[PDB]
Amino acid sequence: SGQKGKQQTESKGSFSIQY
Repeated sequence: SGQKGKQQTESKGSFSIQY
């Protein structure tokens, strides 16, 4: 839950939740 990283449309971006 919370704010994730940069969720791209083309890719999933990176597995990291931003805090």
